[PDB]
Amino acid sequence: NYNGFDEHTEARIQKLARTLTAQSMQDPKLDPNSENFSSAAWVKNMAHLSAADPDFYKPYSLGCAWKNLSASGASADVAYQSTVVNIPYKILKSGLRKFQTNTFQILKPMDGCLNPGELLVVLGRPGSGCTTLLKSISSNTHGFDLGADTKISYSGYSGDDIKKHFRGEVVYNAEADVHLPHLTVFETLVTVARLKTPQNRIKGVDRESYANHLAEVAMATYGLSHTRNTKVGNDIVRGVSGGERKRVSIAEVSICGSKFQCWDNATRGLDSATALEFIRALKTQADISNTSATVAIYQCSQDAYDLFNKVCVLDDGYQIYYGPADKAKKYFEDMGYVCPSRQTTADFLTSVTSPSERTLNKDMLKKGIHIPQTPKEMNDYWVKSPNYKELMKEVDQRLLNPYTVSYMMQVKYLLIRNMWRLRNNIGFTLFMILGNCSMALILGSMFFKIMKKGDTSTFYFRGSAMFFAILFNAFSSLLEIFSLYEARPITEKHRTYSLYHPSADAFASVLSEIPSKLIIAVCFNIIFYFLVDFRRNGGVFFFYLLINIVAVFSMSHLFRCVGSLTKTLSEAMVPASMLLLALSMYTGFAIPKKKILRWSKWIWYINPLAYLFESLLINEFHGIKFPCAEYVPRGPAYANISSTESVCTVVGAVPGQDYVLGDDFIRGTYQYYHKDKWRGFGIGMAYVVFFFFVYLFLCEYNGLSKSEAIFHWRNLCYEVQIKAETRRILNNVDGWVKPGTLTALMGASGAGKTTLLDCLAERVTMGVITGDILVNGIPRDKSFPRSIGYCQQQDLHLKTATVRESLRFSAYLRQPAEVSIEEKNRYVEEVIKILEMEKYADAVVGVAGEGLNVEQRKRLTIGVELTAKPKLLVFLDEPTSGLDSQTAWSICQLMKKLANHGQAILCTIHQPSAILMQEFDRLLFMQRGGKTVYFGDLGEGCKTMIDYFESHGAHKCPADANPAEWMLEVVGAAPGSHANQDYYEVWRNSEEYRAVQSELDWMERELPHEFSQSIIYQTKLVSIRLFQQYWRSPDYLWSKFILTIFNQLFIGFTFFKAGTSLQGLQNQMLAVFMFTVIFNPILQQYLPSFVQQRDLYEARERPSRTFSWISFIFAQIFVEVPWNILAGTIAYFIYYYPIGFYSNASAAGQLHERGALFWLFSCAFYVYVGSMGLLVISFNQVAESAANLASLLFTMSLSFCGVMTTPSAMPRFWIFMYRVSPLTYFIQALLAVGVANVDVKCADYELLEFTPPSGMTCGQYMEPYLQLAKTGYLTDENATDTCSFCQISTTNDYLANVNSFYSERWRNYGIFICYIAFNYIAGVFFYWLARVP
Repeated sequence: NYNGFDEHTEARIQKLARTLTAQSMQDPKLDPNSENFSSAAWVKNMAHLSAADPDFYKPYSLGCAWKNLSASGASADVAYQSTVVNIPYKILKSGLRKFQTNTFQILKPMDGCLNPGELLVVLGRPGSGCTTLLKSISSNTHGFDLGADTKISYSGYSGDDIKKHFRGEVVYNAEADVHLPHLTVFETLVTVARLKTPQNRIKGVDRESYANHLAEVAMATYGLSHTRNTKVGNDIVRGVSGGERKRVSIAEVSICGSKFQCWDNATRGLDSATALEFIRALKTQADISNTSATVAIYQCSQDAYDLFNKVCVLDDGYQIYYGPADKAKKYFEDMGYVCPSRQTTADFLTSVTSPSERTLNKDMLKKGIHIPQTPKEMNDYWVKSPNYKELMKEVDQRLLNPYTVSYMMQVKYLLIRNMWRLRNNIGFTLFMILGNCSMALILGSMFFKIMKKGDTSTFYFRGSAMFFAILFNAFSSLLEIFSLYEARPITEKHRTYSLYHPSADAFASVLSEIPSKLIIAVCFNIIFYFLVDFRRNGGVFFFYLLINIVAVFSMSHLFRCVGSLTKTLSEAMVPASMLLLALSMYTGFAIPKKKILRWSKWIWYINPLAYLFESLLINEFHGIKFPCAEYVPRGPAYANISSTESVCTVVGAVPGQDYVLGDDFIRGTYQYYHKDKWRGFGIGMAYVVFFFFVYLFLCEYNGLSKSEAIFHWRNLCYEVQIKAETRRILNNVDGWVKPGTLTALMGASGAGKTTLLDCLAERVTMGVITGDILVNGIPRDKSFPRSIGYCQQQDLHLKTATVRESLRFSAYLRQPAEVSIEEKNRYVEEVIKILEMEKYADAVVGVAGEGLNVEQRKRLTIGVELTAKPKLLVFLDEPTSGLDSQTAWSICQLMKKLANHGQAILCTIHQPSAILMQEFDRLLFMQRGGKTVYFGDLGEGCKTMIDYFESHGAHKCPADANPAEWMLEVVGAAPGSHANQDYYEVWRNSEEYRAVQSELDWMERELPHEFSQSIIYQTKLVSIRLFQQYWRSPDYLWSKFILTIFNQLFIGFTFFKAGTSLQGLQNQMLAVFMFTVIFNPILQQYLPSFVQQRDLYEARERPSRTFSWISFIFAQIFVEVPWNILAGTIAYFIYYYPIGFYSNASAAGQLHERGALFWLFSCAFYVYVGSMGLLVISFNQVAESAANLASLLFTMSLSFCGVMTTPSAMPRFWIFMYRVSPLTYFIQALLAVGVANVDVKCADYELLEFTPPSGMTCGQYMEPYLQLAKTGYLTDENATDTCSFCQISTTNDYLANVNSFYSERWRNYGIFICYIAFNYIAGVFFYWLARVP
């Protein structure tokens, strides 16, 4: 723990400075190695060194003065929920409003002044203008505006000045938690130290040594020298604890040299012991570096108050007082109020602003002197006060009169920072490397057999292999986007400091990743190029590798620009998906350049992958001769042939050749001419450089039912095994609760405050409880956990349901079944009134940022347990934890009211202020380890407990000390307590224990279907809720529908009426191939909803018995399907017709059946997508691991689909996979239903031509072949000089080669339905095994 620059820090700093001086070897008030050295002088001299550079105007120290400060904000107009149907009109009205006044006053006129070195604390209730004031005085005026009369002067330099020249000397920190988790503390501080050394004014020590020493000192001063090698961490990453983490921010901003500061919500979620240390460290900064700071805090302990110089009290956006810290209480007592005996000064100052907690001075009322009682009157009285007449003088007397290190080093140090990040989180990088190695080794094998021959039968596979290689190279980098969004908040923080250019951060992010790219592009490419058996020449292999490197760089730098514009990955999934489809579809292989329609050619002319693939193929085919495989006239009857009487079944063939010159094949099919070898590299570099610079530019510039059971427990014991076998956490605890009483349960950092609720509430999961808990003198049973409420300490609700819906849902599912839905509603009205929330019953629960504020959410969570008509206790857990004083008192009053009505309550409590304590009728206090110390009436003013403890030997209590902490100091439980005896034994022997035991003995003479609803009703209600939750989530549904209506329509139109030529049939097959790649975006969009609702269920709904898991999972299934079916129907309508399938359907006369079945497949595919996305998340904690697994399975299924490589060419092993994947059946059925039963039309360049033998027509020459094989047609039969031949007479002969059939469409449909069903069933089973206890 920390003591505020005690002798230890001085010793450590002297040691470090001695080390610095010794290492430098190549007045005595300053020298490490002399006598009477003083650390403060040394640290202050380093500070001045950092500040007073000869050629910098940076001021020595900044105060602040402000008179008539006035802030107003945009009007709070009415709002409404953004249902899926409302978001269009809402978008329209908002856009019109922005394209083409109404305001409100937030801060009424204020004055003030703050001097170098002082500390200012801005007190006030929530929503009283604290944040607005803090932002105003630091010139961060965004979201509002300052009135014209305002005037601010930072000790000489107007507000506009520091915006132009000294930003960095004025800081604002809404929160001190933003830190990059995976570095160590030293690695977090030393980089900032390096960035800030005045590089031109150090002598006799190298740059790095001075930076290391400055970081070491900056750790030592703020008591962090024991976390030198721990990760800073976050909520989910283990590291330094909360207080230490918040002190890291002060150390960082100390090195950064900010002279003025502001901290808005500084001490969130810090106990009284840690907030004090944080404030003390801030005081040390103000003491040493001569800064000045202002902190706005809630629950300011008296100890933390004594350190502050000045206090600013706010109310309803006014100013009540602003003067020295210790004179505030006297001024407020002279005002007319009286501070109760035990109330702390800060709580007193805050409470006076709340009508209910005040205590007027009766003497003044009796004599008839006006006492202000509303904030306006208080402001008037203050303005009339002499304190203001002094403050105006102290104001007027002040109001009457770029990056340290050059750009290259800003890049260098950030690059090293990124390398450290990688080294501390190396598992993420090895995942990528191993994944790409595995993908290469797998998808290479798939080609391993066919390629060996090298004949003209592998041309299509030589195309597909390049397709896979170029895609899996280009898109292997996108995993780096996560580390961009992770590091954006920290870069935004460091921008506020004049620390480094954002361009520098981006430039370092580009470079730091290069090693991973040039490891993957070597391993993957070597493996793949070896396996697929391309040309062995090294002089072409190196060019292939170069082209892949350029492709990966190009796409990496394009998607960095895409990820820069959008706020978060959730935003980027849609536009990134659309751009990915555009770039991967127009690569020049799915649709060859010859067949691209006019309206989309330009897309091919601006696609870098198109040119790179062109270069790859020109390289791979140019100037190499492939021997033939099969000539078009075949069979024994053709045993005699002249060279000119035969040709190859391939595009570029020439009659009389023993081979085909690959140059001619690429010319014939794709129109790539060998003179275009380097165009691809040239354009690739242009795109890389251009999009890199665009990336940099963008980053630079952008009534209640009574209780009836006297619940009591005796001899209760608790034991666990995890840390050690058979150790005891509750040791013979005993007590009771009587209806109509409010009992509290306090304990130290030791005793199980919580564990004694969970053992009682039957909510523990492990261990053994000994002894008996009794209800009416007989043990609890299976029915118990439905008769007790339990208000979690947290507040977690479905963010789309409104308060009345949240209440009524639980009312329905928890209350007994025999009450009609009419009565439960009047009971919900009872509950709404008794909690006094009738004004906002119809608000949206939302999240903390935009919705119900914390007090309202805690009122709600209590509401949800009353509405279940529990008959036994209503347990709570630390209801006041996290709440400021005023809302804590409000909740305490609510609990007292519920207790008065007749509802028993047993509530844990943590650090309650002295005023709250009186409200709890009883108490149960426990020591380190579950030993009970006290159990009895708390008495009036806590006298009864103080009497007991003082009677048995405890040191007396001060007349104004807080009892709730006094007793914590009486017996252990406090740092350095040293209790004078064991208070467990005194209780064991006391009279009170005898009375309690006698009562329980008399208590044992007092004695004289695990889910309320069925499964069907639970599923009905939960499904209705989940429907309301998809609805009211416009983002999900619309980013689903527009994504589909683009991807499908784009794919449909690019192949608009592809025809029925051989290339046409291949293009239609690929079109059915790109129909499916929409799997991943839709699955990833769907996943978060399930995660949200499952997290709510397993946390709150499961233990409380609200509904059974079966009903939850069936709600998921029964709701996700009706949306996917609609999406599939839309996709069918926009996809089936443009590409021309219906025209094929009419010819065969089967339009109705071939349309209905196609629609059924377009529905089944989306239902399958939903089911697969449910299965993969059934057994995963996180959405991202589920997305990873789903993408991997989809890639594996799609690669072996029999379309990228036909199953004949597949190696022997992988045949099994080609049979078990579902997409093979899907493609076989859909393509067949598309293009079956129609005649083929070979084009002008497809047709094979040659000469017939002399003295016979073409028909007679060819006819025997047209019997040895049973398909093909001749454009002419009476020709004599030459003929033209087309191997395929009907598409039903092409499909058979693709291994699809039109007679097997319904069977494939049946198998696909079977796969959907299996996915759902296995999802349910894996949920039952991986999550249900």
